[PDB]
Amino acid sequence: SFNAMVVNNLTLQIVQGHIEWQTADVIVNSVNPHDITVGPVAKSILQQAGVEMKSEFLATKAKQFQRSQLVLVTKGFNLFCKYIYHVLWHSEFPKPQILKHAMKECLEKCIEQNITSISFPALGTGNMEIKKETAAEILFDEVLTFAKDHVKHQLTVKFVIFPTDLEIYKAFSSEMAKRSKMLSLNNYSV
Ligand SMILES: Nc1ncnc2c1ncn2[C@@H]1O[C@H](COP(=O)(O)OP(=O)(O)OC[C@H]2O[C@@H](O)[C@H](O)[C@@H]2O)[C@@H](O)[C@H]1O
Repeated sequence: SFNAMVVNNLTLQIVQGHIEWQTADVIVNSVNPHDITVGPVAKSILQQAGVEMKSEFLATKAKQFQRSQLVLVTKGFNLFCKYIYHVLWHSEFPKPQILKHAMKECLEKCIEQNITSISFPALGTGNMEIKKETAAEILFDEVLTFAKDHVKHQLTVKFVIFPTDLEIYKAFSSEMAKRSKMLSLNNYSV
Protein backbone atom coordinates (compact mmCIF):
# COMPACT_ATOMS: atom_id res chain seq x y z
CA SER A 1 0.00 0.00 0.00
CA PHE A 2 1.17 3.59 -0.51
CA ASN A 3 -0.09 7.11 0.25
CA ALA A 4 2.51 9.40 -1.33
CA MET A 5 3.98 9.99 -4.84
CA VAL A 6 6.66 12.33 -6.15
CA VAL A 7 6.45 13.85 -9.63
CA ASN A 8 9.04 16.37 -10.90
CA ASN A 9 9.22 18.97 -8.06
CA LEU A 10 5.89 18.06 -6.50
CA THR A 11 5.12 15.74 -3.60
CA LEU A 12 1.54 14.54 -3.24
CA GLN A 13 0.33 12.72 -0.12
CA ILE A 14 -3.08 11.39 0.88
CA VAL A 15 -3.69 11.82 4.58
CA GLN A 16 -6.47 10.52 6.82
CA GLY A 17 -7.20 13.33 9.25
CA HIS A 18 -8.71 16.72 10.02
CA ILE A 19 -8.10 19.61 7.62
CA GLU A 20 -8.16 22.09 10.49
CA TRP A 21 -5.26 20.34 12.29
CA GLN A 22 -2.86 20.45 9.32
CA THR A 23 0.48 22.23 9.30
CA ALA A 24 1.10 23.75 5.87
CA ASP A 25 1.68 27.15 4.33
CA VAL A 26 -1.89 27.12 2.99
CA ILE A 27 -4.99 25.25 4.17
CA VAL A 28 -8.01 25.19 1.87
CA ASN A 29 -11.57 25.83 3.07
CA SER A 30 -14.88 25.16 1.32
CA VAL A 31 -17.68 27.68 1.89
CA ASN A 32 -20.77 29.49 0.86
CA PRO A 33 -19.36 33.06 0.64
CA HIS A 34 -22.65 34.39 2.04
CA ASP A 35 -22.32 32.28 5.22
CA ILE A 36 -18.97 30.68 6.09
CA THR A 37 -20.50 28.99 9.18
CA VAL A 38 -22.39 26.31 7.17
CA GLY A 39 -20.81 22.94 6.33
CA PRO A 40 -18.46 20.60 8.27
CA VAL A 41 -15.18 21.74 6.61
CA ALA A 42 -16.28 25.37 7.08
CA LYS A 43 -17.23 24.91 10.74
CA SER A 44 -14.03 22.91 11.40
CA ILE A 45 -11.74 25.57 9.94
CA LEU A 46 -13.63 28.51 11.51
CA GLN A 47 -13.63 27.08 15.04
CA GLN A 48 -9.91 26.27 14.89
CA ALA A 49 -8.85 29.55 13.18
CA GLY A 50 -10.99 31.62 15.53
CA VAL A 51 -13.59 34.33 15.19
CA GLU A 52 -10.97 36.86 13.99
CA MET A 53 -10.68 34.88 10.75
CA LYS A 54 -14.41 35.36 10.13
CA SER A 55 -14.03 39.12 10.60
CA GLU A 56 -11.24 39.18 8.04
CA PHE A 57 -13.23 36.99 5.64
CA LEU A 58 -16.17 39.35 5.76
CA ALA A 59 -14.06 42.47 5.32
CA THR A 60 -12.12 40.97 2.41
CA LYS A 61 -15.39 39.77 0.84
CA ALA A 62 -16.78 43.31 1.01
CA LYS A 63 -13.70 44.56 -0.90
CA GLN A 64 -13.17 41.75 -3.42
CA PHE A 65 -16.28 39.62 -3.85
CA GLN A 66 -17.98 39.36 -7.26
CA ARG A 67 -19.51 36.54 -9.30
CA SER A 68 -16.19 35.60 -10.87
CA GLN A 69 -14.42 35.09 -7.52
CA LEU A 70 -13.79 31.40 -6.75
CA VAL A 71 -11.02 31.72 -4.16
CA LEU A 72 -10.74 34.30 -1.35
CA VAL A 73 -7.52 34.48 0.69
CA THR A 74 -7.24 35.28 4.38
CA LYS A 75 -4.54 34.83 6.96
CA GLY A 76 -4.54 31.58 8.96
CA PHE A 77 -5.00 33.07 12.46
CA ASN A 78 -4.92 30.21 15.01
CA LEU A 79 -4.46 27.57 12.30
CA PHE A 80 -0.93 26.26 11.75
CA CYS A 81 -0.75 27.95 8.35
CA LYS A 82 0.07 31.31 6.74
CA TYR A 83 -3.05 31.64 4.58
CA ILE A 84 -6.46 30.05 4.13
CA TYR A 85 -7.72 29.72 0.57
CA HIS A 86 -11.49 29.77 0.82
CA VAL A 87 -13.06 28.05 -2.18
CA LEU A 88 -16.38 29.84 -2.80
CA TRP A 89 -19.49 27.97 -4.03
CA HIS A 90 -22.01 30.50 -5.35
CA SER A 91 -23.35 29.66 -8.77
CA GLU A 92 -25.74 27.35 -10.54
CA PHE A 93 -23.05 25.97 -12.90
CA PRO A 94 -22.09 22.25 -12.82
CA LYS A 95 -20.18 21.53 -9.65
CA PRO A 96 -17.36 19.45 -11.22
CA GLN A 97 -16.68 22.41 -13.57
CA ILE A 98 -16.49 24.84 -10.65
CA LEU A 99 -14.22 22.40 -8.81
CA LYS A 100 -11.76 22.20 -11.70
CA HIS A 101 -11.51 26.00 -11.96
CA ALA A 102 -11.16 26.44 -8.18
CA MET A 103 -8.44 23.77 -7.95
CA LYS A 104 -6.39 25.36 -10.73
CA GLU A 105 -6.78 28.79 -9.10
CA CYS A 106 -5.58 27.53 -5.68
CA LEU A 107 -2.48 26.02 -7.33
CA GLU A 108 -1.81 29.13 -9.45
CA LYS A 109 -2.03 31.23 -6.26
CA CYS A 110 0.82 29.10 -4.91
CA ILE A 111 3.04 30.81 -7.49
CA GLU A 112 1.74 34.31 -6.73
CA GLN A 113 2.24 33.92 -2.95
CA ASN A 114 5.35 31.72 -3.13
CA ILE A 115 3.81 28.82 -1.27
CA THR A 116 5.78 25.64 -0.48
CA SER A 117 2.96 23.48 0.97
CA ILE A 118 -0.82 23.34 0.57
CA SER A 119 -3.40 21.04 2.13
CA PHE A 120 -6.84 20.42 0.57
CA PRO A 121 -9.90 18.60 1.94
CA ALA A 122 -11.92 16.50 -0.55
CA LEU A 123 -13.55 19.60 -1.97
CA GLY A 124 -17.07 19.13 -3.30
CA THR A 125 -17.60 15.56 -2.01
CA GLY A 126 -19.90 16.51 0.91
CA ASN A 127 -22.68 19.05 0.50
CA MET A 128 -21.85 19.60 -3.20
CA GLU A 129 -22.40 15.86 -3.87
CA ILE A 130 -19.57 15.44 -6.43
CA LYS A 131 -18.95 11.73 -7.04
CA LYS A 132 -15.77 10.58 -5.27
CA GLU A 133 -14.12 9.32 -8.45
CA THR A 134 -14.88 12.56 -10.32
CA ALA A 135 -13.42 14.65 -7.48
CA ALA A 136 -10.32 12.44 -7.36
CA GLU A 137 -9.78 12.65 -11.15
CA ILE A 138 -10.10 16.46 -11.11
CA LEU A 139 -7.82 17.00 -8.12
CA PHE A 140 -5.15 14.68 -9.54
CA ASP A 141 -5.47 16.24 -12.99
CA GLU A 142 -4.85 19.75 -11.68
CA VAL A 143 -1.96 18.76 -9.42
CA LEU A 144 -0.26 16.96 -12.31
CA THR A 145 -0.83 19.96 -14.63
CA PHE A 146 0.87 22.13 -12.01
CA ALA A 147 3.80 19.72 -11.69
CA LYS A 148 4.39 19.92 -15.46
CA ASP A 149 3.62 23.60 -16.15
CA HIS A 150 5.35 24.96 -13.00
CA VAL A 151 8.24 22.53 -12.93
CA LYS A 152 10.67 24.79 -10.95
CA HIS A 153 8.17 25.46 -8.14
CA GLN A 154 8.62 22.94 -5.33
CA LEU A 155 5.30 22.09 -3.67
CA THR A 156 4.05 19.60 -1.12
CA VAL A 157 0.37 18.95 -1.67
CA LYS A 158 -1.77 16.99 0.77
CA PHE A 159 -5.24 15.62 0.15
CA VAL A 160 -6.76 15.33 3.59
CA ILE A 161 -9.57 12.75 3.81
CA PHE A 162 -11.76 12.73 6.92
CA PRO A 163 -10.94 9.55 8.92
CA THR A 164 -14.42 8.07 8.54
CA ASP A 165 -14.69 8.88 4.81
CA LEU A 166 -13.13 5.57 3.88
CA GLU A 167 -14.83 5.26 0.46
CA ILE A 168 -13.40 8.66 -0.51
CA TYR A 169 -9.98 7.58 0.78
CA LYS A 170 -10.14 4.47 -1.38
CA ALA A 171 -11.13 6.45 -4.48
CA PHE A 172 -8.19 8.88 -3.95
CA SER A 173 -5.76 5.98 -3.27
CA SER A 174 -6.94 4.20 -6.42
CA GLU A 175 -6.36 7.37 -8.43
CA MET A 176 -2.88 7.77 -7.00
CA ALA A 177 -2.09 4.15 -7.95
CA LYS A 178 -3.34 4.70 -11.52
CA ARG A 179 -1.36 7.90 -12.05
CA SER A 180 1.78 6.50 -10.35
CA LYS A 181 1.86 3.37 -12.49
CA MET A 182 1.26 5.28 -15.72
CA LEU A 183 3.95 7.90 -14.99
CA SER A 184 6.39 5.46 -13.35
CA LEU A 185 6.36 7.52 -10.13
CA ASN A 186 8.08 6.49 -6.94
CA ASN A 187 5.62 5.88 -4.12
CA TYR A 188 6.00 5.93 -0.37
CA SER A 189 4.06 4.63 2.64
CA VAL A 190 4.03 7.10 5.54
N1 LIG B 1 -12.76 18.69 9.47
C1 LIG B 1 -12.67 18.06 8.31
N2 LIG B 1 -11.44 17.74 7.81
C2 LIG B 1 -11.40 17.08 6.65
N3 LIG B 1 -12.39 16.75 5.84
C3 LIG B 1 -13.59 17.07 6.38
C4 LIG B 1 -13.80 17.72 7.56
N4 LIG B 1 -15.16 17.93 7.77
C5 LIG B 1 -15.74 17.40 6.71
N5 LIG B 1 -14.82 16.86 5.84
C6 LIG B 1 -15.10 16.28 4.54
O1 LIG B 1 -14.82 17.31 3.60
C7 LIG B 1 -15.57 17.06 2.38
C8 LIG B 1 -16.30 18.32 1.94
O2 LIG B 1 -17.57 18.42 2.65
P1 LIG B 1 -18.29 19.85 2.93
O3 LIG B 1 -17.68 20.45 4.16
O4 LIG B 1 -19.76 19.59 2.98
O5 LIG B 1 -17.89 20.77 1.67
P2 LIG B 1 -18.24 20.66 0.12
O6 LIG B 1 -18.81 19.31 -0.21
O7 LIG B 1 -17.02 21.15 -0.59
O8 LIG B 1 -19.44 21.72 0.01
C9 LIG B 1 -19.25 23.09 0.42
C10 LIG B 1 -20.59 23.66 0.77
O9 LIG B 1 -20.94 23.20 2.10
C11 LIG B 1 -20.98 24.38 2.86
O10 LIG B 1 -19.73 24.90 2.93
C12 LIG B 1 -21.72 25.36 1.95
O11 LIG B 1 -23.05 25.01 1.62
C13 LIG B 1 -20.67 25.19 0.85
O12 LIG B 1 -21.12 25.79 -0.34
C14 LIG B 1 -16.44 15.85 2.70
O13 LIG B 1 -15.84 14.63 2.28
C15 LIG B 1 -16.53 15.87 4.23
O14 LIG B 1 -16.89 14.65 4.84
